[PDB]
Amino acid sequence: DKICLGHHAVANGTIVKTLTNEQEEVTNATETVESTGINRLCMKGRKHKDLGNCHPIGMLIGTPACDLHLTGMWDTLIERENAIAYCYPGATVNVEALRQKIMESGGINKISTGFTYGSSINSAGTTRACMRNGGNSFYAELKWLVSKSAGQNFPQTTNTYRNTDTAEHLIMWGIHHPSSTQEKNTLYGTQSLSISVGSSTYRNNFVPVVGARPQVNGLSSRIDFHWTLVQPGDNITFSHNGGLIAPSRVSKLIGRGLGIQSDAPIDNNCESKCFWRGGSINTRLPFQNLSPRTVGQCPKYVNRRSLMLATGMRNVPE
Amino acid sequence: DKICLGHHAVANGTIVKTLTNEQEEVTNATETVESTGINRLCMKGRKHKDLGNCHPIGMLIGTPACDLHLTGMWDTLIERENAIAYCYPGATVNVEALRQKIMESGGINKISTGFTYGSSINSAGTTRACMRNGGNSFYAELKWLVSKSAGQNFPQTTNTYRNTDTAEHLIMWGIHHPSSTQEKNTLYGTQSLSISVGSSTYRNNFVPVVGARPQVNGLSSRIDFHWTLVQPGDNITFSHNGGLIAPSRVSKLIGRGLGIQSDAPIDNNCESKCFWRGGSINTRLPFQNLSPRTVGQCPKYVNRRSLMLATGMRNVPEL
Amino acid sequence: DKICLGHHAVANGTIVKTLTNEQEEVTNATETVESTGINRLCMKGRKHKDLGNCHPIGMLIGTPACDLHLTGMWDTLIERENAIAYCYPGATVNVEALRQKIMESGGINKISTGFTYGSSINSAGTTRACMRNGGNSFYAELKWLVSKSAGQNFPQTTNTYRNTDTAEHLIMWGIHHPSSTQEKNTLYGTQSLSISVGSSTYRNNFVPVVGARPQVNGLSSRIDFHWTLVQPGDNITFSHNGGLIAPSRVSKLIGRGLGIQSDAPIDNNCESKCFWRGGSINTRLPFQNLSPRTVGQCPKYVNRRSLMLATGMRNVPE
Amino acid sequence: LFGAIAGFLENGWEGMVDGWYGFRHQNAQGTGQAADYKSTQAAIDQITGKLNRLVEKTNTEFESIESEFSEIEHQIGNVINWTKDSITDIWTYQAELLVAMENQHTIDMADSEMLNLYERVRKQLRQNAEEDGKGCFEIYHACDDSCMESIRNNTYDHSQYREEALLNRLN
Amino acid sequence: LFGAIAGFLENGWEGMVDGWYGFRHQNAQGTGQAADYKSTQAAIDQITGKLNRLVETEFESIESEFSEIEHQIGNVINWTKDSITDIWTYQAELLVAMENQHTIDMADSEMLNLYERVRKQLRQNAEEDGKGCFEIYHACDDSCMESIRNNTYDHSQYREEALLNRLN
Amino acid sequence: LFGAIAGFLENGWEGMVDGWYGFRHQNAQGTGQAADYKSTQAAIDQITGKLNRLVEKTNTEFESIESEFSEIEHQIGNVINWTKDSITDIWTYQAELLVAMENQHTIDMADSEMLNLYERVRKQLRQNAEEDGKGCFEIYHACDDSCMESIRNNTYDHSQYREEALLNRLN
Ligand SMILES: CC(=O)N[C@@H]1[C@@H](O)[C@H](O[C@@H]2O[C@H](CO)[C@H](O)[C@H](O[C@]3(C(=O)O)C[C@H](O)[C@@H](NC(C)=O)[C@H]([C@H](O)[C@H](O)CO)O3)[C@H]2O)[C@@H](CO)O[C@H]1O
Ligand SMILES: *[C@@H]1O[C@H](CO)[C@@H](O[C@@H]2O[C@H](CO)[C@@H](O)[C@H](O)[C@H]2NC(C)=O)[C@H](O)[C@H]1NC(C)=O
Ligand SMILES: CC(=O)N[C@H]1[C@H]([C@H](O)[C@H](O)CO)O[C@@](O)(C(=O)O)C[C@@H]1O
Ligand SMILES: CC(=O)N[C@H]1[C@H]([C@H](O)[C@H](O)CO)O[C@@](O)(C(=O)O)C[C@@H]1O
Ligand SMILES: *[C@@H]1O[C@H](CO)[C@@H](O)[C@H](O)[C@H]1NC(C)=O
Ligand SMILES: *[C@@H]1O[C@H](CO)[C@@H](O)[C@H](O)[C@H]1NC(C)=O
Ligand SMILES: *[C@@H]1O[C@H](CO)[C@@H](O)[C@H](O)[C@H]1NC(C)=O
Ligand SMILES: *[C@@H]1O[C@H](CO)[C@@H](O)[C@H](O)[C@H]1NC(C)=O
Repeated sequence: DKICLGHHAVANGTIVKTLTNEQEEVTNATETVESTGINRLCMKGRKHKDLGNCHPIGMLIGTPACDLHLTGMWDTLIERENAIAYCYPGATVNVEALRQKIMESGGINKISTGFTYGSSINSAGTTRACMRNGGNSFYAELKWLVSKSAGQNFPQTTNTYRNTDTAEHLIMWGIHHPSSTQEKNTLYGTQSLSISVGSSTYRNNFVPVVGARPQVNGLSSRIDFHWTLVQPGDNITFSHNGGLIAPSRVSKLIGRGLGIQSDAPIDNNCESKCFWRGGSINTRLPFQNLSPRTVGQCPKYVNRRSLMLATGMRNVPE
Repeated sequence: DKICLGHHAVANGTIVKTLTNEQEEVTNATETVESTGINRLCMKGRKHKDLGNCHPIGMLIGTPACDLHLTGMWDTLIERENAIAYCYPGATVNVEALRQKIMESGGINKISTGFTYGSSINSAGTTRACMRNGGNSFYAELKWLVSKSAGQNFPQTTNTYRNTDTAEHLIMWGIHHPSSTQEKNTLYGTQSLSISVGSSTYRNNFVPVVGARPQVNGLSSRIDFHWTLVQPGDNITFSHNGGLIAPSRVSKLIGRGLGIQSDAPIDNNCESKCFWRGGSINTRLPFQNLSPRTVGQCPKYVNRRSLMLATGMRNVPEL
Repeated sequence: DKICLGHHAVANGTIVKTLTNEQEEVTNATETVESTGINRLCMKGRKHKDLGNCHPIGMLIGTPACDLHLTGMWDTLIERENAIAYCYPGATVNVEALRQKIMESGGINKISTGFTYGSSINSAGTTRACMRNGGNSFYAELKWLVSKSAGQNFPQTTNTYRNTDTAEHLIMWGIHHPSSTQEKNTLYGTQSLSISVGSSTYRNNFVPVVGARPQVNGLSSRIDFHWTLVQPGDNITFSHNGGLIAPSRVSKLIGRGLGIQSDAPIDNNCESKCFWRGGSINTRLPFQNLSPRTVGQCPKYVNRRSLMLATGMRNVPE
Repeated sequence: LFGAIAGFLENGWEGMVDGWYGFRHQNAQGTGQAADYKSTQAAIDQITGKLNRLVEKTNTEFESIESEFSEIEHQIGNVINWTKDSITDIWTYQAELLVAMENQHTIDMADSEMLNLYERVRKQLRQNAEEDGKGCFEIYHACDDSCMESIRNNTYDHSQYREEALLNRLN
Repeated sequence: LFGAIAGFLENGWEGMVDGWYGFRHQNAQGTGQAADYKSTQAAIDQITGKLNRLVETEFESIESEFSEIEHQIGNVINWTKDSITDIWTYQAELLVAMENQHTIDMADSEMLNLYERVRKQLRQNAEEDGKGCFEIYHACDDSCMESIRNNTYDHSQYREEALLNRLN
Repeated sequence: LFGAIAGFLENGWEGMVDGWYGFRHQNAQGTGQAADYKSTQAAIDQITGKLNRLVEKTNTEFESIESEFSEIEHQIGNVINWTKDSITDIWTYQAELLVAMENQHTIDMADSEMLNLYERVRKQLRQNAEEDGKGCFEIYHACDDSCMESIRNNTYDHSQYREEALLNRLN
């Protein structure tokens, strides 16, 4: 005549790790590391700009791919794999620090610089290397200044952008590196070329580096870009001999937002706080094993395929 | 008759977090996050130099702000918010690295260069931007070389400084960028300007960059500064003909010291091993929530106002 | 009559630290912080290079110390303290970025640039600074171009290198800076010296600088070194008046390897996966006190002389 | 570790789904089985406070420091890669320690709840029952169902059966 | 979790202040409440040991408080410091929670230990009422009470008298 | 803390190198000592588990970010000194806690296995014996050496000697 105590068990328990033991069986566990993510960018509750074939640098200089992106407002800014920054050969000096100022930002304004050029100047220079809407063109925010009369010396010019706003303004400019010495002489003249650039907080001199012989060889016509912030109340001046690709507008980055670099397609139906190269991550869990490169509010990447946490007791079957 | 057992309890309990309970009443508990700290810098026990409105760079070139900090010995150097480094409009290449070398030091010796110049040169140039006794001056550790005879081609000169010491030596120099061509022609002549600098470890040349037109626009006079370390036993030569702001002294940074950036006021009656913008931090406690950015032997900053450590048993009061 | 239960104890026990008791005495314990290491670079299992007195930068320019190490493969490259890179006095731009690139590779291949010069140029200049066999020599992958006929203007010359490989090539050149105008004249002429280098991913101009500097290795002239990666299908070109120390070969950094910087001798019979500058670390413990700077799969450095893990019960002696 | 689960209790009862811990009884009427509410709830409560912590959401926002699509400066990208892997090694360690440590505690807390019920039942029965060492109580009087329920409902009055039970332990 | 605190003891005694653990008794001479010293030091010492651990590197500056710092490096400094702070915060919370867990449950422990020393002590002259009391089956005065708290009590002195009571 | 090892047992026995937990009996046939294989091996198998867990640390390949034989620029150098040091600090705290926390479990684990052995015999001795405060059982029926072999053996059939013991406890 008898009364017994006992506990439950399950047909098949789950194996989990303890301090004293791997392979310790349990009545039930659950996963603590997230191994599956949504493969689309989730943008509910966010005003976002999906730059598409545009690259953030193009935004500041107005490359044709970037025409619809010269201004904007955004919580988030998405950037895609093969994106286009330039239509004319050349790079941006110090370009990574810049992409990040554009990707940390929350919007862009454009302010005219009011730059005006003498008669001796063609300020309406264009190139086939920049086909906008079917025709020879150029960067939207710069102007390719050359001698109005071919061959005759480009005049000693001065231009001054004044920042009168209460925020710093990012100004950009190009320096044209001719392809052959014959060419330099056509656009600008035989005179020695020199571009000084100076604000209170910057100072520099650039000289076009002329190329030689075939178009095909490493040294050909390219345009390299430079940049500086202009602080509120501060004037910035250019002194050119020609070679200057001068800005018609300057930029002003507004607020703060989240830059995503992703190849995933945008889903506005879905909400999320954490993103990566190949999608999002919406999880309860504190650890994820999808990728070590994420941005936003994120579960920490760990190099473990699986970490089971017992939710039940030891599983002793009969 | 019987005998019973029981534990104490209290009325006003305090609540702590555990592995299973985020709301668990307990008899006693202690804070593990120091939340208060002290809104004064506590420099007791420390031979400290406060820079006031002097910026650490200016100690090296001798701006009027730093005329009382051109030398010294310290174990804690202090730098204030809008400290002046330059009086003459300009900037320093790699200023962020040089600022930190100073702020790490435990002091500065100054050693002369004994540079001298021929008669066709004037080495006592001055300017309205750097003032002592409220009239025209220049950096105490630098000399502005111009053609004595205005207009005249500044003579091709050359100047070596030899490090006959045992430690390495810090040497700063300046390049002048004139406001206009008109002006450059006066100060140094019409010739092309070129300044070469060479040690056994460093090479570089500089060309002054003449700006244009009114004084008002950015392209106006500047003095960009430059600096290298001269090794012990190593000489360093300046080959120039205008534009150079030549050093008349070099630095030697002595020893190691703690650099603090605060605007808190100095308190010399209390000591402390931790600091932030706000002031000192003094706490047995392992973590703090005052400032993410601190310096010295500090409690680790954590993202919480409060974590309580139960210093008593579970609390079950009578119904 | 009677029966008793007990635990064992030992005469002289151990002490460990616990959560509540700093001084708690258990019967047995093992270490968790490894204190001794091996004073050998244990390379069994590794195809390695002991560079000796060769400095990885040497390999690319082919300094005389480095001739045994101009090409090859490794999965591990060992750089040593007495390392020579330059034999003529001078510097290299981004020398640490550059260095690290090599130290991460699994080898190098050399590729001829094929550059050919006029009759006006002696490409064969040498110096007392680079010695091969008691005889004046120069870097193996560069060629010091000076005028064949003393004092004459070094001819305006244009060399082009095409990368027709499938990976990226590293190419280096030097800019010579004479010690005097007597000299700058004897090699190059009274003409203005200019050196334009051009790629799709680089454009820059260099100008030899005349000045007296300390003499090093006997000499007051310097050689500045420069480099850039040439992309597949990309051409790079040099426009030079004089002063270019042009490349005769370019490098290709192949694969991936593991840069060990260390003072310890090699053991090709001992096997290891963790290195410090003192040698190797073959342990099973999770932690070590030997060095903060380590390379490879390593136990993490901790600041404690000793950490003892109880491996027996609390010790209560008679 | 407490004596009960994977201890003197030979095994679990795959049959019981009523709760986590329970009673089995044998008496003249037959065999029954019920499950204890209070103690399965104690255990499931302590599991939820764990899972409730595990999903602590408070997170700092992190921005990209490396460019997925563009090249990055070669020295800084090595300082980044070294830093990122270090941090990961740390979290990977923490993670595993967490579930390892937290798993331990859980198994053990479950053991605790079973034992506590045992030493709870043990005390009610007072001199009326003895322990068989395998998790049963041998009861030294007759116990119909409303008496079994009585022990589970925790209302069993021992002096009610004590005389009978006292001289059946002896006789 | 051990059975004692919040377990089979329905509550604590706000009245006991000389100890954390202790005895109340009931007899002829009345009632009374002694704290137990041995078992109260056992706990207070383990608590002050987690604290000695609690109170137990010199760091320079990398972020410039009053001037701009280069952007790319600035964003690496923030990421590391944010990362590190995430670690120290998560660590700080686990420590505190793990410590409080151990503390509460170790207290529970020192109580059940007391109870159990007393039970083996009153070998057969009492038995458990299950709410923390022993019912002593013989005559027991204030001398016999401290006798139980001193751990000086000799059961065989009372065994014959106690057993006859447990049976009739 | 379970009641036993720094507790109601006075001290360990140095004389027992046989295993970790053991029996000592005193009957008419002299005295003996033997160690229980079952109980030590529970503990030993757990201690060796914690050792496996510590050494199972597959890791990342880390490359060099600090030049041992050359200077690196001051600003990055200071970032690398700050991070490296901050990781060490984390990793030193993580070790010092790993151990404290692994040691507190290790004593208390071994302490429990003692009590489990104590209970295991107690329950098995049933009514035939009683406990003094120390870890002893005064056995109230005459004990053969063979019967003692049988108490460790977990094969002691209490009902055999029940009437003999039950009387002696009373007379
Ligand atoms: C203080 C003193 O006595 N010494 C220097 C003396 O070194 C220096 O002369 C130079 O001496 C070196 C070392 O012997 C060489 O001999 C220089 O001529 C060489 C050389 O060996 O390097 C000859 C060589 O064929 C030349 N190679 C080429 C391709 O040009 C080089 C080359 O001209 C120079 O390296 C480039 O400037 O030089 C010899 O000039 C003199 C003058 O510098 O000063 C003394 O005081
Ligand atoms: C590099 O040069 C090669 C030729 O030297 C260029 O590739 C050539 O493309 C043109 C037009 O497409 C052809 O006429 C040539 O025959 C091609 N060369 C060969 C050998 O196939 C190439 O475009 C240049 N690459 C650059 C400068 O990016
Ligand atoms: C403004 C200007 O002069 N652009 C001319 C350019 C540039 O001269 C070369 O691109 C640079 O050397 O060349 C063109 O053939 C072109 O790009 O279509 C014609 C064009 O009008
Ligand atoms: C040494 C020297 O030349 N200083 C002269 C400077 C420079 O001419 C310009 O500052 C640089 O362009 O100008 C002054 O008006 C000035 O600053 O007071 C007068 C002064 O004597
Ligand atoms: C900009 O120019 C205006 C007039 O030209 C002047 O008021 C202002 O002070 C200038 N700003 C600077 C920074 O020079
Ligand atoms: C509880 O601890 C705190 C700090 O340890 C202390 O101030 C207080 O006096 C103690 N109070 C009690 C015993 O409740
Ligand atoms: C002490 O530890 C060593 C190695 O872990 C082991 O060989 C030995 O058995 C241990 N001693 C005892 C009996 O605990
Ligand atoms: C340093 O200067 C002294 C003085 O002329 C000279 O003896 C020595 O050669 C110089 N050192 C170097 C490295 O040239």
